[PDB]
Amino acid sequence: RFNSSNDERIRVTSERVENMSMRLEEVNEREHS
Amino acid sequence: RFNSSNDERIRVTSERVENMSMRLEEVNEREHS
Repeated sequence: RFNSSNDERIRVTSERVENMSMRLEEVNEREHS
Repeated sequence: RFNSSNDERIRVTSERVENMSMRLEEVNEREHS
């Protein structure tokens, strides 16, 4: 019940979005062509 | 308390998703191969 509530499901999404944005910016800045 | 509320945690996620979508579209449309 704790892991399926709206608050945790928003917090996990926010953290994963932040990490994904950081990795995507790293990928796009480090192009080789 | 302000930075951990649901409203800010949704707004930040929306803005970062917008930026990530723009950058990913730029990456996909512009390819060397």
